[PDB]
Amino acid sequence: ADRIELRGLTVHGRHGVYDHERVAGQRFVIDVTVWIDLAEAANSDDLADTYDYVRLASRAAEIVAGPPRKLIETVGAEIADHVMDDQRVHAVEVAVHKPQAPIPQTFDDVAVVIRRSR
Amino acid sequence: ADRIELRGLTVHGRHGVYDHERVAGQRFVIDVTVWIDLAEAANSDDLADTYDYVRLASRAAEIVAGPPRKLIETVGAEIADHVMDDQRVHAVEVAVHKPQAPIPQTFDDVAVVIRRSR
Amino acid sequence: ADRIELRGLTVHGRHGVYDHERVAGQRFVIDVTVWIDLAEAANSDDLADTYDYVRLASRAAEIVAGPPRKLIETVGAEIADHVMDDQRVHAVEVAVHKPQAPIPQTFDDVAVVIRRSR
Amino acid sequence: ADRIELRGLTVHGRHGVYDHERVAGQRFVIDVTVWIDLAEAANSDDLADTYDYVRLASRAAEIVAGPPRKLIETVGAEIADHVMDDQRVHAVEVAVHKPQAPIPQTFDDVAVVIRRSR
Amino acid sequence: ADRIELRGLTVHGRHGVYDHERVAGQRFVIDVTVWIDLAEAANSDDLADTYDYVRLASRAAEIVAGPPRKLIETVGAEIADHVMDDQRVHAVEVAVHKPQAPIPQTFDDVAVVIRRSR
Amino acid sequence: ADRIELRGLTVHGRHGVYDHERVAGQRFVIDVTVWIDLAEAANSDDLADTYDYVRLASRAAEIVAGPPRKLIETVGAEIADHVMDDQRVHAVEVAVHKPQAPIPQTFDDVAVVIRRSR
Amino acid sequence: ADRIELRGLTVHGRHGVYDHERVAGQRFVIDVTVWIDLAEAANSDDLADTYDYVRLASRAAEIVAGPPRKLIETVGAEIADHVMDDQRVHAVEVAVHKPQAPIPQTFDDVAVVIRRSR
Amino acid sequence: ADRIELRGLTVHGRHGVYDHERVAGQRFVIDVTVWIDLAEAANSDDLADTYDYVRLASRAAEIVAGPPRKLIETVGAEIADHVMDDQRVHAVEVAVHKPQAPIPQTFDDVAVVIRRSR
Ligand SMILES: Nc1nc2[nH]c(S)nc2c(=O)[nH]1
Ligand SMILES: Nc1nc2[nH]c(S)nc2c(=O)[nH]1
Ligand SMILES: Nc1nc2[nH]c(S)nc2c(=O)[nH]1
Ligand SMILES: Nc1nc2[nH]c(S)nc2c(=O)[nH]1
Ligand SMILES: Nc1nc2[nH]c(S)nc2c(=O)[nH]1
Ligand SMILES: Nc1nc2[nH]c(S)nc2c(=O)[nH]1
Ligand SMILES: Nc1nc2[nH]c(S)nc2c(=O)[nH]1
Ligand SMILES: Nc1nc2[nH]c(S)nc2c(=O)[nH]1
Repeated sequence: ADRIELRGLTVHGRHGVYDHERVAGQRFVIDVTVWIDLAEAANSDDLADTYDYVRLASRAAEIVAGPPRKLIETVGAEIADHVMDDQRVHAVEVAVHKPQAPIPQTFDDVAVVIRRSR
Repeated sequence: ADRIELRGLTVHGRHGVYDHERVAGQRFVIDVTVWIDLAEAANSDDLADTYDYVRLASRAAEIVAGPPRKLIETVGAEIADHVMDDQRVHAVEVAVHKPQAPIPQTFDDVAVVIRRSR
Repeated sequence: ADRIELRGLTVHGRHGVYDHERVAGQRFVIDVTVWIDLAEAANSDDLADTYDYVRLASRAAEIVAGPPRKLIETVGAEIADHVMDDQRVHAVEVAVHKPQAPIPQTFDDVAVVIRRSR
Repeated sequence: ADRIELRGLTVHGRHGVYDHERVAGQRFVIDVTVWIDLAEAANSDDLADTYDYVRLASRAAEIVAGPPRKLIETVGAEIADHVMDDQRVHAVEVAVHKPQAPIPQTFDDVAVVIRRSR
Repeated sequence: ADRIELRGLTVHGRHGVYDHERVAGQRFVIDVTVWIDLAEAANSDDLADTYDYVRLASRAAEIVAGPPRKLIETVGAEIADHVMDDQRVHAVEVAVHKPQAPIPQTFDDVAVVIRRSR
Repeated sequence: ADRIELRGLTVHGRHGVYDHERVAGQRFVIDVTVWIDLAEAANSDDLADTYDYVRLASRAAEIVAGPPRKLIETVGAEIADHVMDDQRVHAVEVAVHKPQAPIPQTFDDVAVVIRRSR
Repeated sequence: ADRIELRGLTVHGRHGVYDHERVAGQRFVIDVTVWIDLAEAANSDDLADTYDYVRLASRAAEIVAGPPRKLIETVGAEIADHVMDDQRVHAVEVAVHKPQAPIPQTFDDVAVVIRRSR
Repeated sequence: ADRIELRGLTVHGRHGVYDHERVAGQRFVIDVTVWIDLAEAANSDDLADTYDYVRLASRAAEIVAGPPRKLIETVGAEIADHVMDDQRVHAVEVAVHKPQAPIPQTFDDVAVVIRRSR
């Protein structure tokens, strides 16, 4: 099927298991992939016939910026829940990246990806 | 099966739902992936036996540069339509990236991917 | 000489010459370089003896997100003028990047750099 | 299902078939992908209900830093073995990258990916 | 199953449909992905029990550097043919990238991927 | 001092010493740096008081896409000479990159930088 | 003049002004530039006649990983002071990057550069 | 002033202090910068009136791939010394990067820069 892909949505947040993570918070990066039939929207060229990526980005960002979760799993589940509330969506993958996570090791990124589908 | 992959085709355009997007326009980036049997072309080493990526790039670019669509969904559908008119193609994915989209949030990219297959 | 370097401060703003740019705004990316003697701060290990990079980032961001200017020159000069209130500062160089500027050509970046010094 | 993705874990090691590789060693880069149901952890927001990426990174790094293997296949199998010892994990992919491998040719990366599943 | 991934193998060549491409030639970039069971090699830690990526890189590079093909399809088929001559290999994908291809448009990369499997 | 920095202007052209380079042409990448007093423009916020970066990009691109030169030195000098018609300009530095230049060695970039000043 | 350039030395540390930063620490990235006459070393091809970049990296890393400082200025000055014990060194410039610094704004990097010279 | 800039010339070599480095060798990356008056070449558009960047790349590569030196200082000085045979050259700066150098710390790059001038 077709898909809408949002990549690199960068939002300051305070999610974290440990107290020290919630004093000042850190950078979070969100990807969203939405599986949805896009044929109708190419016929109508009407935004109402697709899933608006402007609303998706603002909603995703507000969740990330909101009151902190312990787990990024829970942040990703809240974003995925939002996407599936649109009955046209077949499936969604939400990647919550925590690239500044406190890990004593040298690494590029750590993330969870929450998948949902009908 | 085999595939031809065009990546990062960068073309100025004016697509957009909102009037202000069509005054000066913005950068669009296209990826095309074509699924097609390539064994015959390796036997003949004859360009006529494969899907010419030179024609693909020019056709994709002309569509993107053409009169604006409201939706990038519609741009991607027009490119995908072109590819499937070649009876040898099994499937195609066209990614239309709108990395400068007007979104109040900080993000790397937003795109739609239009998939077609036999 | 000693310097403090802030790179890639990313802030949504509405600066621009043309009406179409004030509707939704666009991404701005700020670099600041501050020339300042840092020996005292290294001797004391006291934040008071250096220029706090948090103050540097937060104030520059407030300017960028604030009242729209027509020119990025004007934004850079405001940031630079405020930095030189700190009498310990020898010179400052503010780069205001407008990577999304509406230009019909394909390019990576456009920016102005404002310098001020004692 | 859901997944946890660790990327770019960078650890000095001495793995290698050839003696000269084990005198000083070289840079290794590890990716780990873990397939696991994350719904319960979003309900509880309890780290105990997910696979802790802090422990994963330290365990992966200790293996890579440990006494050398001849093959990076064997390093990847040891990491994958560790992940599957958690009964909640459905599958895992461990990529062991050896980007400095002694190869007379110019190349970006060489890696093995060890996959396991129930 | 498991896989060996070679990425970014960079080799000067002269492949091309058009005469002017074969006077001086251009940069080619090869990726190879090999699907093969790696469990035995982790048990033995014996290079003889896996597919040696040193030989793969040299063989791939020699093909690319060899007498020119008209099509990169044909270069990729020759590399893939080589890999499948090892009876242990389940499948292979060879990506031949021609990032400097003569295309009047602005683009990041163009490539063909030749897939083979048992 | 104050400057305007255009980076990565990307334009197809046919410059080159050898016949084979004039058949299809290749990618050129232009940087321009203009040294100019920007205080007045920041005071007035009037585009007329600075060097318009649109004029900078469009004119440089027209030169690059125009009559082929044998040397990139000649292209850079043309761009630089035209920029110094603006008497407010202290100096200009034009880098003409030829990233795709036919060289048998593997390299990232080759470029010439032309400077002019009062 | 002649110089030795170490870039991107990556070391976990616990420097920072705030208590929350000393709990788990964060990534620090060091650059060192050493101005030194290298003609003798090129004449002799003797490591003793130059500044050994292994000594440069290992000692800088030991400082970064060592007792936590409040300011990165203090870290940079320690590295620089120790480098100038070598009387052959004309000048040294140490950049201490704190890419993960807790700042509420979105930014790429923050760093201080300490310079010392005869 | 005017200059010619070659960046990222990539050549396998066997330079190094330690025996283990001469067995298989490693990647070296060369930059050359040549300060030279380019007005005449832009006037004539004659390759003879400038420094040919093909000669620059091919000769530097031959040195890098040639007899192994213990120090990268020695390699850089050889490249620089040969460049200054051209009496039109004001100065040259050769950077020899050893990105794969055996250092136990994690780092991006290590290099020496050799300068020569009239
Ligand atoms: N999978 C997972 N592991 C974690 N460890 C810590 S601390 N925080 C987390 C987290 O948010 N998710
Ligand atoms: N999916 C989608 N959403 C949009 N929102 C706006 S504005 N424009 C678009 C668009 O072109 N596609
Ligand atoms: N130097 C300069 N030129 C411009 N052209 C436009 S439009 N906007 C600008 C600008 O903000 N600065
Ligand atoms: N597949 C594979 N091939 C190799 N060649 C050498 S040397 N070392 C290796 C290795 O660790 N894995
Ligand atoms: N698919 C494909 N199309 C091409 N066009 C030209 S020219 N050369 C090629 C080629 O090698 N492969
Ligand atoms: N400096 C310089 N050298 C060249 N060699 C060739 S071919 N073309 C050029 C060129 O355009 N400039
Ligand atoms: N210049 C400077 N400013 C800072 N602000 C904080 S918090 N930490 C620092 C620091 O380490 N250096
Ligand atoms: N300056 C410098 N230091 C080194 N240490 C080793 S080992 N090799 C080198 C070298 O080639 N140059």
